[PDB]
Amino acid sequence: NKITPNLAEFAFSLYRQLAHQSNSTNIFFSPVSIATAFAMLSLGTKADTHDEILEGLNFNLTEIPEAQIHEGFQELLRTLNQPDSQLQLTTGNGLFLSEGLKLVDKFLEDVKKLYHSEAFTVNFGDTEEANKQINDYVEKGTQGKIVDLVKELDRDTVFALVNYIFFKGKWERPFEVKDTEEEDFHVDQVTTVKVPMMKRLGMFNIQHSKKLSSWVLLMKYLGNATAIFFLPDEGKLQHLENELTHDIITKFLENEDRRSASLHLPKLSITGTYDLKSVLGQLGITKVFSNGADLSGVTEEAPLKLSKAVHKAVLTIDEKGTEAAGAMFLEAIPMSIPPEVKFNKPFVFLMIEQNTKSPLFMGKVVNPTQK
Ligand SMILES: C[Si](C)(C)CCCS(=O)(=O)O
Repeated sequence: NKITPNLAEFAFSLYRQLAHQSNSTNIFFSPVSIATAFAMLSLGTKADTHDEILEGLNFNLTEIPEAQIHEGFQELLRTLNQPDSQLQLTTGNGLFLSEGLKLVDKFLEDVKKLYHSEAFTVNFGDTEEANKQINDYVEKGTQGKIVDLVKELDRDTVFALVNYIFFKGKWERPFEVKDTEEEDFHVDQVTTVKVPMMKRLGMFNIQHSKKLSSWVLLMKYLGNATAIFFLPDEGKLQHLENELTHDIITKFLENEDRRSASLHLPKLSITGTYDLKSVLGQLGITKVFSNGADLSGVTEEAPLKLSKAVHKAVLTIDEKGTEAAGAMFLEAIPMSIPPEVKFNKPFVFLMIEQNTKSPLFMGKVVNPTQK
């Protein structure tokens, strides 16, 4: 897991930027899917264009050889696409290139073989039809969960990147639907809204952190992933966001102790849609989106730049995530008063791949029913 510390720093860099833009919008994105897509794209770039991308993903190119970077991403893709996988993770990356371009076979080989991604040729001379084919690809890739992703292409587009990911996990220890009820969610210190709130009494991997001034809950999904929820103390949301570090997360993941608690956790259906040209440009990735881009690994003779780049991530959290009966189990609950831990005010969360400890998702809920 040589690249996991880098992915974690990329997740935090990207989160802190998005959190700076607006503090009153839900956030949800996939550090892994974005980083994988641009590590892949770098295989078609050279010199400064190439270095900017990998440096913008938090790789210090004076310290880590590039071979270890791509080997880390490929080993990560190997775990996320295992056939027998209950994790049910739907992600894709689509490269849409002008059909008039003479493409380098090596790049198309690396895209398909090394990164198991998709590259298409489109007539960008028909802007509306190209837009439709881009949206149809995403819509088909998500069986209709993500529709009308790209809303506008500029006439001069010759190369577009769409990165999508949809996740609805199945809890190893699920909630009972009968126990879900409408509860208050404190959007601020004097204001509440009603939201569907799951609840369960059980033995949870839960603790209060003095360092983070937050409750920290870890819940495992069927498959190879764990959700980490951070509930900041009154007035500590910003402190929480500032103090998160990869080392702090690792310590939580290594703790397996469980304690009784009465957990209240909102059902969630949230999405995040980001213009990666804008967002990654704030992290230093600019030349690949500019006329000066060195994409000679993609096409040798003609100029090229990445004109459009979008990420959309969709999250569903509910009681079971499936209609099938799960494996039954019994937890031994002591008779002492369980703490009441209610995720009923803004909180942060992170989903981690158990094998690599990579950050599959990161987000913030400011209002579950915001839209
Ligand atoms: C939490 Si409240 C009802 C004062 C703002 C809701 C606006 S929106 O999310 O519907 O855009």
